[PDB]
Amino acid sequence: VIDAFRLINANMMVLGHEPRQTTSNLGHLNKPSIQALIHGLNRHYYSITINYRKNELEQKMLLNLHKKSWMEGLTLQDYSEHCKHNESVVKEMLELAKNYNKAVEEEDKMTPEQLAIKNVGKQDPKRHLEEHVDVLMTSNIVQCLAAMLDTVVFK
Amino acid sequence: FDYKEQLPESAYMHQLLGLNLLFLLSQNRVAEFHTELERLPAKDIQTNVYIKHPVSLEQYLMEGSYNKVFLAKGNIPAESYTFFIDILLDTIRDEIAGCIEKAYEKILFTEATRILFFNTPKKMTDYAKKRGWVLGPNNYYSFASQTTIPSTELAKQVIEYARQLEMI
Repeated sequence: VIDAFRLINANMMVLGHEPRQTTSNLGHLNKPSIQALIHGLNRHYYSITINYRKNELEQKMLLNLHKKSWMEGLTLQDYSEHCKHNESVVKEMLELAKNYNKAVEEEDKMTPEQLAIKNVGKQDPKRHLEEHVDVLMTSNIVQCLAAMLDTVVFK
Repeated sequence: FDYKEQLPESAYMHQLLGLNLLFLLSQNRVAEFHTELERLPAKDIQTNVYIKHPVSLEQYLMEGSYNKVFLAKGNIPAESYTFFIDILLDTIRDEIAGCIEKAYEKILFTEATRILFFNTPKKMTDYAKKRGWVLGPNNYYSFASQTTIPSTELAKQVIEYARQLEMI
């Protein structure tokens, strides 16, 4: 959120003039905000459109941000921690499977409030089960591939 | 098989069909053997000797009953079956030798002769030279010559899992 400004002249705005010349159709910035309009936009000052310069060279370093070293790329997660994580996540998956069986049962049974007011404040077994399967499957596939690549490259 | 009716069938038909089955067995085209065998009527397959001997011989070969396969050489319901049966016996000698290779951590000679169905030590020695054996230093053919993670293939499979998950 950033905006450029220059001030309108009291002299002109009292002596009936628009202190901007509309040669182009570039006056469609964002439909100026109500905050600016009530705080004095279009009366005492005007907004100037803002753009940015792209060099494709600074962008390379900005992309290098978030980058991980090949150490992290090839590292294997602690196998004991991985096994404990799988055990735990499968336990929550078991409980969510019980709750999913319960929910699917009493889902078609009645849908007056099932649309929006049957999950607020209550856990969604289907959603949490999807989250658990996604996370655990990602972890396991990634670690398997890492282990195999390591077994070969570091031979 | 084509001209059913308008023809009275030939008594030699079943004999010659059995001979064809013997030929197919000798050349080791088992699929075609079974396909043609299915053409023979049920009771013809079950009772007629000419169609029973070929099917029974295949049954024995599949089971491994090489003794009864050899005794088929004496059975020979029609003498013309000898030609297609001799080559089958030689191939079966090879198959029996393969069985001996894989099994029999150690085997002797005097009994290996009967096992391979040979009748002469000179034939035994020639056949051992074929392929290659240790000749029985203590009269025992000791052909007892009995890791590596498929990491590449497993990585390919796991990448396939990832791609099938992420093309969602």
